[PDB]
Amino acid sequence: GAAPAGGEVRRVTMYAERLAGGQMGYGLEKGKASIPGPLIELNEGDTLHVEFENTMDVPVSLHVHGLDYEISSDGTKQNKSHVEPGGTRTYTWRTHEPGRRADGTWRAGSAGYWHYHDHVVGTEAGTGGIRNGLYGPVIVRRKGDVLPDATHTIVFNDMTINNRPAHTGPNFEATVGDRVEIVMITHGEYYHTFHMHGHHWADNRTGMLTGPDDPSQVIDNKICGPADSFGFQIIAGEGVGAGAWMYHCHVQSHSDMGMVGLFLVKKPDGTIPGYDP
Amino acid sequence: GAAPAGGEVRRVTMYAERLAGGQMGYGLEKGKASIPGPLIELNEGDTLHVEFENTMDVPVSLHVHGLDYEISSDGTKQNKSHVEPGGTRTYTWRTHEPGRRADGTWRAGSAGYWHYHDHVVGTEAGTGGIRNGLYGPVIVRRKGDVLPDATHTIVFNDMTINNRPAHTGPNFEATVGDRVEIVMITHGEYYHTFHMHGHHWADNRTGMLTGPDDPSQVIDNKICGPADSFGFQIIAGEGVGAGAWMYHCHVQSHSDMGMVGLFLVKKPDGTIPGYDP
Amino acid sequence: AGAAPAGGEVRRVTMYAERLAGGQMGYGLEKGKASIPGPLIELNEGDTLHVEFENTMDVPVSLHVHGLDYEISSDGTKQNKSHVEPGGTRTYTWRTHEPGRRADGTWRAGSAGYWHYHDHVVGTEAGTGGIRNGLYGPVIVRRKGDVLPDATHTIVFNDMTINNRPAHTGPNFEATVGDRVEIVMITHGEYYHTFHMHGHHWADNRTGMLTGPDDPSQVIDNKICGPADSFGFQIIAGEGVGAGAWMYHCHVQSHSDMGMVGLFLVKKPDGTIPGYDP
Ligand SMILES: [Cu+2]
Ligand SMILES: [Cu+2]
Ligand SMILES: [Cu+2]
Ligand SMILES: [Cu+2]
Ligand SMILES: [Cu+2]
Ligand SMILES: [Cu+2]
Ligand SMILES: [Cu+2]
Ligand SMILES: [Cu+2]
Ligand SMILES: [Cu+2]
Ligand SMILES: [Cu+2]
Ligand SMILES: [Cu+2]
Ligand SMILES: [Cu+2]
Repeated sequence: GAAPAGGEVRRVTMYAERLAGGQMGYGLEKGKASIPGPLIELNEGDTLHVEFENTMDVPVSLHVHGLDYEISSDGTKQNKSHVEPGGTRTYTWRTHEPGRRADGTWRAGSAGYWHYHDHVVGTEAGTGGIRNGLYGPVIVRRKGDVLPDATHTIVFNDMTINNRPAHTGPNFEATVGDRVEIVMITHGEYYHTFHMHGHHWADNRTGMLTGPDDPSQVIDNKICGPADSFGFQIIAGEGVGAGAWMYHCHVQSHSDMGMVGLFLVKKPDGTIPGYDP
Repeated sequence: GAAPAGGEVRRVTMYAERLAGGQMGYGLEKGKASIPGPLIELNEGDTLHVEFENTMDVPVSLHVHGLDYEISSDGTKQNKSHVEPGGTRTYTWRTHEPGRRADGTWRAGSAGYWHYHDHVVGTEAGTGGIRNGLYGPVIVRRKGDVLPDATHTIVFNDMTINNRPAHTGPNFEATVGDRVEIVMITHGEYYHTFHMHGHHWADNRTGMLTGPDDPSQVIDNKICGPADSFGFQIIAGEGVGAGAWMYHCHVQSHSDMGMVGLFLVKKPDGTIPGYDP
Repeated sequence: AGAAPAGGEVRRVTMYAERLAGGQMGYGLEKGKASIPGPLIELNEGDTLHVEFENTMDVPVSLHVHGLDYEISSDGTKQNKSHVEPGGTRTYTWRTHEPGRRADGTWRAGSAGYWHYHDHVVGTEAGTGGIRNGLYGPVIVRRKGDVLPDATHTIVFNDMTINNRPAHTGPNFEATVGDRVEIVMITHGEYYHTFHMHGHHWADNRTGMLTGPDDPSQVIDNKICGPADSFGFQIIAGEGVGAGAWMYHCHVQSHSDMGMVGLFLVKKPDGTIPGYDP
């Protein structure tokens, strides 16, 4: 199962809302904001019009990485493209396919693992908004990219995973053989290293080698810093079997302070050998 | 147009000089030192003889990354390849084309985005010299590489850009459609993440995909540490239009403290929409 | 030195965890010969390795590997009850596989790469104390046809140390001009680092050398790394640069200043190293 060629013009509503404990999040439905924000998926060539509403009492913005946007959708104070309290704005994201330019150079397409976040809450860099939870994933697919059975987003935000209390995962479940996609985003002040037990991926656009000629390093550990994003697909349990497979930041004190979760890979009967919570 | 094949013997004079406020810099002519130092450009195969003079009252050196040099041009005190106050020395850098070794393996060429810096001021690692401004860019081009309309060098040195006071850019100007080359160098104590608004590049040698078979990740954000260097070319405003396009370190406190500048992309008439200083 | 053959052998080795002087701990293949870093394990894709492991210490220890195939019983974690109690024995099994085309039409990557093993239970359930103490080592998995080196050297940036050594004590490595030298670079602990070698450069890809004229990988001499990262490469000693005492170091300025530096001593065939004067 593979992504089709893109070129659809899509529309969605998005809201920025306050959540419990001083947090803030994005959502597609009023009153249902989440941290991380909703996953937005596009095929190269698609256009997305985000009909955005700020329900909070502070100005907020939406800034996206990687995609094509004009200055009016930059989402910064510099370009007066933030949204006043209670205000509305349509942010527009475009994407393009790769292709040969007339001068013979190759223009890269938009495809990749990307993300969106606030750029105006607290500081002109969005330090408050990002700390509070205003971030989410974007995936742009190229025609023919393999589609996963499930997608999970892991954000290292300062010393938290997904703004959760320490030592609370999140955990993600799969069955042996599932094609599982991970989107990995980092935000805030610190560098991290992301590691998965029992699984590995290629350090390239899709996380999978294109074939026998792709020299990309195969890895299970990767250094990342604020606003980095990457992603990959794995076959759950491939060559290793079912089990509670931990993922964690590998900076030692970060793991000791709770930047750890479980990739729970189940047998067909739904059980997980050796896992006794 | 495009870079030709190299193989010329080139020469330049270089001086290390004190600048205002305890700073130090390299320059090609006496009294003309700059931070960053002068851009050196070579084609693979070229040899460069750097006729160097230390005009300061403390020893200094010149050490280069990536290029070929004999141990006598290492630029360290350990083999006495530094330059005493008032002294002169010729440092020689060579470069080579790619090609197959007699052992059957492929030898990479010298081409890339590189840099030179001091190795003896303050400590035998050059900590004081680098802090003071003794660093600059070197580009080595491969035959057939596309040539840019302009080149700009951005150095994250500790918590400054190009040793400038916080919140002073620098800014760079272009017109929509210009082919703009960025050289990005990091120095000092801290990791950083370089981000550009409105533009992106391939994480490979040139910043441009070689064609449809290149699997390199396309990015707009990249983690870097002391002495890392990379570069890329972008088409100014491609798919996004004119405007003041922010670049910054994405480590949140670094952006907030002033590691931010503007890529000012003008319409053909010279105006920048939505921008007034 | 030739090229790696196709794998598929079942191999066995004894490994011991032992205390070393000064609160340290290391792995070894023979009792009383533990080292930091631990012994280099080399496998060809398809090989299986049974590590007959014995913990000779008075505290629990484990063995956890990156990159290779292992079942949950060889995870080497307390949460999977695959640690080794004091005085205990356990067989840890690592498997490896070749690349190939899957049933779903996609390409499955092989196990080949520069990997590493380390403790996961000493001090904390992340192995923080064991890693600090020295319980880490390299493991290389080769693909059929990979070029073999004349020598392999392992450089571990563990916190503010290289290979747990006292500051300003190297290590140094020797080669002759033209030798094919393999470096395995591992990082552990709390800090990011940047590894730099004077006079030498490599491709930022699986093997450290470009596969040919179509490989677009960046060529570098400086690389940022963080805890549990591993990479490796092969260089031709002195290629285009000649003999000399070629420094390698972390390029984070305070780290170099505190002594995270060593020497790659490249000699001419007659043994000379121009200008070397320690
Ligand atoms: Cu920004
Ligand atoms: Cu972390
Ligand atoms: Cu692991
Ligand atoms: Cu951003
Ligand atoms: Cu150095
Ligand atoms: Cu920074
Ligand atoms: Cu941005
Ligand atoms: Cu350097
Ligand atoms: Cu672990
Ligand atoms: Cu370091
Ligand atoms: Cu150097
Ligand atoms: Cu690990």
